Amino acid sequence: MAHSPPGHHSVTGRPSVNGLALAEYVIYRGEQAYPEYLITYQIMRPE
Amino acid sequence: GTILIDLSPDDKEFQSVEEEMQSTVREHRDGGHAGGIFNRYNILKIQKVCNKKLWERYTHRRKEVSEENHNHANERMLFHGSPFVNAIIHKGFDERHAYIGGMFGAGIYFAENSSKSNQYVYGIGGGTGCPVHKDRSCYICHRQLLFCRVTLGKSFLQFSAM
Ligand SMILES: O=c1[nH]c(N2CCC3(CC2)CNc2cccc(Cl)c23)nc2c1CCCC2
Ligand SMILES: [Zn+2]
Repeated sequence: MAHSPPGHHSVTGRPSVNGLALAEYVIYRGEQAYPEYLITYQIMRPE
Repeated sequence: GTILIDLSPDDKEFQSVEEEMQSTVREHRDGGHAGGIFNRYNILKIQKVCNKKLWERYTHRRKEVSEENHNHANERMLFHGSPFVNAIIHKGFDERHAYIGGMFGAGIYFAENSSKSNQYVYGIGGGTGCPVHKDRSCYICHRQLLFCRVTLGKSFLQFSAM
């Protein structure tokens, strides 16, 4: 893995062109996330 | 050491998590190529992942980060889609779950949009789709996402053209 920028713990990727796109986030240590919920699902064909 | 606890759809915690899935669907600029064409999900099951070792490993790092960021862990709940979900819930996140070619370097990536994470359940860019039908827009096969607790601490703000 790579490192976060000096003095930081993560990166926020904030989309600047699509106004409806929400943020994406990057961490560089596995210990900084816990997989709390496991969700089983299907996508639905639009009506 | 991992236990999975089914939540009942009558439980407020199930409905809360379902609503987080459903409300953060968006359209994607690939027209559905990677993750398929949909506006909503059929939620089939929601399980709490319980692992004492992994949780204490997480909260130990959370406290370190908090103390380096004016007592603010900056903890979020974010989605993660991966072919390696079964390894992640038993062993935790590690470098083998990192996006080597990700836009912000080799790290572990999370999304506020559930539908963004849905693009990676079957592989990078959706891979070849579901294993049974080779269909990135399969409406039949069951998919799995993770809804994760994530410590951001002091987050470097990167304005990407996405
Ligand atoms: O939920 C997300 N998962 C990812 N992954 C990156 C790719 C990764 C699975 C997980 C990692 N290594 C690997 C090897 C082989 C296949 C695959 Cl698919 C993967 N990337 C993102 C988001 C949401 C925000 C946008 C980026
Ligand atoms: Zn299928």
